[PDB]
Amino acid sequence: SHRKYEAPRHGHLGFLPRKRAASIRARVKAFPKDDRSKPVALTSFLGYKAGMTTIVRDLDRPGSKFHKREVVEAVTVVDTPPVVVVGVVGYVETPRGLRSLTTVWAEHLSDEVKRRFYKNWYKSKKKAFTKYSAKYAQDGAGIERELARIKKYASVVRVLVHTQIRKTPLAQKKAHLAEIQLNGGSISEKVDWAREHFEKTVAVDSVFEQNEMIDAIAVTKGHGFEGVTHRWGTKKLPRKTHRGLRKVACIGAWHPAHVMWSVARAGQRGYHSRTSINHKIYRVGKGDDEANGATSFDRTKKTITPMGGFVHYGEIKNDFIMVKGCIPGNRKRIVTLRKSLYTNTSRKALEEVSLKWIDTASKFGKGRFQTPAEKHAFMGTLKKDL
Amino acid sequence: ARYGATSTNPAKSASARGSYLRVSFKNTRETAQAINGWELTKAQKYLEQVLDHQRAIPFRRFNSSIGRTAQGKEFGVTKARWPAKSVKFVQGLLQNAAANAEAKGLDATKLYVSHIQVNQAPKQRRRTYRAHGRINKYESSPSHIELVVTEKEEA
RNA sequence: UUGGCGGAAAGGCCUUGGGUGCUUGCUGGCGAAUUGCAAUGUCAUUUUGCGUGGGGAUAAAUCAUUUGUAUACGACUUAGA
RNA sequence: GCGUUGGAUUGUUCACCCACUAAUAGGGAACGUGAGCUGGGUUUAGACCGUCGUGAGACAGGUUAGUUUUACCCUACUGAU
RNA sequence: CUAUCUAGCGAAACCACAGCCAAGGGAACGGGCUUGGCAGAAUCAGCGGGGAAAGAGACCCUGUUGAGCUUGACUCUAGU
RNA sequence: AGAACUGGUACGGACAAGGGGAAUCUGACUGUCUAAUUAAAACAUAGCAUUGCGAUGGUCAGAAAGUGAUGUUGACGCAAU
RNA sequence: GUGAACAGCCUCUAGUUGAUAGAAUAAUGUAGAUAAGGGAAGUCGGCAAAAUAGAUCCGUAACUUCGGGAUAAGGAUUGGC
RNA sequence: GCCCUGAAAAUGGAUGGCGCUCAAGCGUGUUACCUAUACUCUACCGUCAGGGUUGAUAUGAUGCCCUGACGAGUAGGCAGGCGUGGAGGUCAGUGACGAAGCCUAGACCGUAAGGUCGGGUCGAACGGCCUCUAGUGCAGAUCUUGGUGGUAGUAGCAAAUAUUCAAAUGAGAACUUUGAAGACUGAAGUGGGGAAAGGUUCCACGUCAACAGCAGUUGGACGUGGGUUAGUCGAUCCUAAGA
RNA sequence: AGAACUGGCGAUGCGGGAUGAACCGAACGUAGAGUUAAGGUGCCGGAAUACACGCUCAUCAGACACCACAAAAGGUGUUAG
RNA sequence: GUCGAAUUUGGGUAUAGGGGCGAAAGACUAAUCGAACCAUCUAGUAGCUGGUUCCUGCCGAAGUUUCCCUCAGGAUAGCAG
RNA sequence: AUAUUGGCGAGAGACCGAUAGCGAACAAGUACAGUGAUGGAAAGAUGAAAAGAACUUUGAAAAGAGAGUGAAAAAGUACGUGAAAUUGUUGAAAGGGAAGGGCAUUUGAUCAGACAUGG
Ligand SMILES: [Mg+2]
Repeated sequence: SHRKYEAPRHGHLGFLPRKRAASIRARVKAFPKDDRSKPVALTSFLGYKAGMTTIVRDLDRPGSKFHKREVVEAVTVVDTPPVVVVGVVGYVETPRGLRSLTTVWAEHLSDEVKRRFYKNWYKSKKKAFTKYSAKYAQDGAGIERELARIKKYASVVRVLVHTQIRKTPLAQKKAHLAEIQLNGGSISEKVDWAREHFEKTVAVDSVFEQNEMIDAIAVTKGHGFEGVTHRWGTKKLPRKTHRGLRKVACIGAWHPAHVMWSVARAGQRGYHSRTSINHKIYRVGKGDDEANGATSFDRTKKTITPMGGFVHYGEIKNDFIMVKGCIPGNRKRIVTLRKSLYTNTSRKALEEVSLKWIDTASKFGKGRFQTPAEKHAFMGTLKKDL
Repeated sequence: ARYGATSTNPAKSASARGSYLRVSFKNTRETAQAINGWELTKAQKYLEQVLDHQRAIPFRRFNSSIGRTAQGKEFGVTKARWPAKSVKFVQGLLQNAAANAEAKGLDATKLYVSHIQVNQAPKQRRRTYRAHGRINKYESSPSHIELVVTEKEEA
């Protein structure tokens, strides 16, 4: 007979079922609208999240109390070493949706990728793409025909790329492989750009740039079987409740004589796919660079890796994307970094950023120094050394 | 003498019983079917690994609320167990069989378990003390086991 | 067998050249019964096993062990010649 | 489509006042919701009053103290093979 | 410490038959009926919506059914 | 009991161990009861008052009795409220 | 031994080491803990919990049956050498 | 007239559903067609009624035969039958060369209650017909007694701080014995004795089928034996409320 | 809630009204063949997407007795008068 | 809560069912108390509730009248065999 | 002459046939319960005869596999027959939220009645 007072329901019904994601590499369910009037380039990038740190920068926001003032912001540093092309895939518009028509692979497929097709790599004969490589022997034909098949039909073209996970601290040898939509001009130019990159390499600076807003697609940190209180933000029952209080009291009215799809129940928290949008890029680091974490303001040779390594991850020896704020996923987890589905003409989105300082103290405790230099300069000499 | 239905050559076949056995009828049942039809040595080698928690016994009938194991995959199943007391008895009977089959000059290597059936012995009854002055039964569900081993046909 | 065309599920379609069986377009020579006055008389294509003779190719997954980006148990993600 | 509140007094539903607020709308779902709680009121047996009765006792009159049991089944729902 | 998973051990409650809904009519709130929605083996941990879940109505009335108690009700009595 | 010195101002170092105050309703107080839902303000109590009785008696017991309680008592007592 | 102490805590003689066990560490529990800022806004109701607590010295209101009230309230001190 | 406004309710839903617009909607008319246990003709079952026929004339006179009509049924009445324990009579009945009983998606008869047969199992009795007789027929009674299921290999076997290494014995050792380590009760004791009570549980040897809600070689278990010594300890004597 | 006459249901299947004690049709031995009732004949579904003259367009049409309702009051919608 | 007394407790002894015992709750009187436990009278009575055991064939109802401490029941007349 | 659900000795039954008949067909007023008075069960059947399974072999044993006894172990001191619930195994079959039933037929399995006409 009508709830006594009114309050909004606990939780978002759009994010159901709260199950564990079908895979640990979160699917990319849309790419940007293809403008065929501009160069061929990747529309998303693979990468491994490494950790977070802090930035200092002047804000450029006219009319704000913090315009022309320093602000400190959290950033996450996702470890993105260059990816490698090994295939193209053509999709044909049907009245039942996009369909993969064919796929052509590269002559040579690396061990990192090859392993992705094996459960038990070590005790296998590694016969992965052996007979398929023979298709390249007949000077063209087999391969050439299918490239032509894509050019003729095929409404959209995707490339198969994969991570060089070896260039990365991770114990995992098996590499992550994914399709990526080619958004540069002409279906023909697409497959050609694709063919001219087989076995070769694409890096993030050819995909993303400073102050670019990018979305982030990842499976959310797992937490196992959750009670109703934390899974749904439900009010706790009073201390005097017999047999428990981390519940909900009324799982339903008498009629319908059924528990309904919409009330809160205990079960899996975490490990959910999430496409989080609109994270402004704050740095496109270079791997060779020894001043990753340096600034035109803070002019010392230091790498983006904090003292002690990124905790539970290790060092950043490759190019990296530094994005504002936080991002779905935990450290070590594969992340797709997709560029935007729309042209945010905002103001927040238009602000060009210059970092003033990048934090690099140990995240493994209350870090007090930025560099080995600084720690020595401050502490003087110790019983060890010299 | 007088086993259950047997459609086997009695002269290529030796057999073994075990009556009023204090093992779980349900559990013994489940492990007996688990080898029902095996080559005797395969059976013996597998019932050993079951004692090792290296393989398992698929629970198919008497089996609800039983936990799940990765070891059931082999038999296209999900709930399975490692019922020692039953593996053990079934082995003693398997071993007696092999014995009698030897005294029959039956070839060891042609032997397979052509028949094996376990059903219920009379209940053995114990009391349990329940709240509020009450008393309930606390019973054993003992077993009869009987198997036969047989010489495989050559074509 | 010569050229093409077909991706909406194209798995089909047009086309070149001869070869071969038939040809009721037309003119001949034979046969049919007794299956007894109807009942029972064209064999269709699925699968699956075996039998041959030719061409062809020469793997993995699971248990166990291992990781902790995962986990109530299964499951998930790693690694091992 | 989306919100519809924080409090003082009362077991209260209702009511009343303070206060904030975009707004503090009205109803249903076995007067939703007790193997979900709580047990303040009503609704056993203790006891104190007033009224009534000769008395035993009585009075939607006041007062105070008064045990809130079971899911392991099926289905539904949450998640998992 | 449990719950959980394993070895051993091993109960009870309850059970017409059973177990997906919506509407209809219906003993005026169906798991079964009618008309529709639909519907795919075998299962694990949880859960408290439903099974008007489980465990000869004490409320109320009826009986030419009681009992405890009271009294210038009927009929008596120990005693005095 | 006093004094000096000493420590990351700590020392009833664990253990052991009263929260306090202003009031209203109510029972004087300690004590008692519904073993297994009521410990209370209910029962008791000291205190106050009343009643009966001088033994051939008061109150009570027994079917009856050469029967019995108070009574190994006597009004500063026994009995009843 | 500590200490006011037959308290709590540790020990000697003596007696036990017996109450199915293994592997994990989800939810929800039962039992034991802690929480920034606010401080009863929670609730029928401060239910539950939290705060006080030994000892020495100082200090101590109304009221009162003069006995109490009273550890009233409120303070300072406490090791070691 | 039809159509529109007036026309607001709580799970998602109902001209029965789909769907239907010169209808598959509303008014009217005309044909054809679909279909009940009803109507018409016929076979058969039964019930009732009317009638013929034992004249010598083989087996049914309560019989054969002819004709007409009729058939719903709770509570309830009557009728004709089916089956059971035992009784008189009779088939000079069946039977160890297999009685009775039981089992049998084998067979035959009856509308049915039921009857008959085959096969298998079994092992000592039993049946048909005419009559007699009743402790004579079950699905129910929260029926009685006994037996068995699903639940279910499930709830559960979590209070009392805590166990570990090795050796011996043994078919078998987390659980027995010895050794070591780690701990506990902490004298208001998990220490040393007694009183009610029990009655051999005491001790030895052997021993594990049941019992000690895991286990067992261990035991307050099982089997076989052994053991309790008084002038001074008690009773006994005394009196107590009382009897 | 209570009477009147009759017919029903109760005690009764069957066809129709989707559904349904009581409405419509029709009451019942076992069957064959024909014909019908009430009700139907786009498809579900057996049977004319039959014939004929009109009416109706509803951003809330309508669609069949009992029966699963609708009113006072309105329209320069369209038809006939 | 109380914890040196209206204290707690052993054994013995007394009181026994319309009786005991009660600092009084209808409490306690061997898990039994607004009348214990045991056996018999006793198969207590029930206008009330529940069950009432084989087949087929025929016929086939009533809930109305009158009287009743009569209204959940009988007698009476009707319907029925 | 009359009474006799006690006692002693007998002769019988259209009685009951082990859930029946006395509570007891048996070491039954027993075992057991209750302070007590009292209450009070369950429980019969190997075979003619133990001839109750020598011996061999696998096992720690219990037993099992052979062998042997017996008319039969389809009688093994769990012992006549050995129903049903419920159960294991084998074999056939079916199974999109119950199963079961009715009329009809397809398919599969099974079972029938036939009987006599010159060589
Ligand atoms: Mg009242």
